[PDB]
Amino acid sequence: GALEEKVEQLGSSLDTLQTRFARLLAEYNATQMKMKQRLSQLESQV
Amino acid sequence: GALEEKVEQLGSSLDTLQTRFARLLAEYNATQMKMKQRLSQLESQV
Amino acid sequence: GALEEKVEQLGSSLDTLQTRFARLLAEYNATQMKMKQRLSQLESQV
Repeated sequence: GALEEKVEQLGSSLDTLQTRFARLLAEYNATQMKMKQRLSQLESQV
Repeated sequence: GALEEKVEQLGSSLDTLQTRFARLLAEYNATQMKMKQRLSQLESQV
Repeated sequence: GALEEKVEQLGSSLDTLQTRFARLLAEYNATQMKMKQRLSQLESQV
């Protein structure tokens, strides 16, 4: 019924969010490396 | 009833986190662009 | 029953994600401040 439906909805929503969070964490960690590299380079230059 | 309320609280906590995650994602993507541009302009200036 | 048990599993998963997200958001904000400052120092210096 209504409750079983909402629980199913919540299940699928949480699954989606888990995947999107995993993507963001990984990209954030990856881009952060290159950004720090570029800043460090410029600072050693000036 | 008890279960209905646990499911309510679960839905409301999940909604809050989805909204928070959506904002962080958009901000991350936005600041990545700005910062990369600011870096490019410094790299050329040096 | 199976419904109450799915609800309890979802609650545990969400709580874990909430904590992981709080960790990510906090470090994102902190590193953003620092990156901005570094950029602005570099721009000041040319």
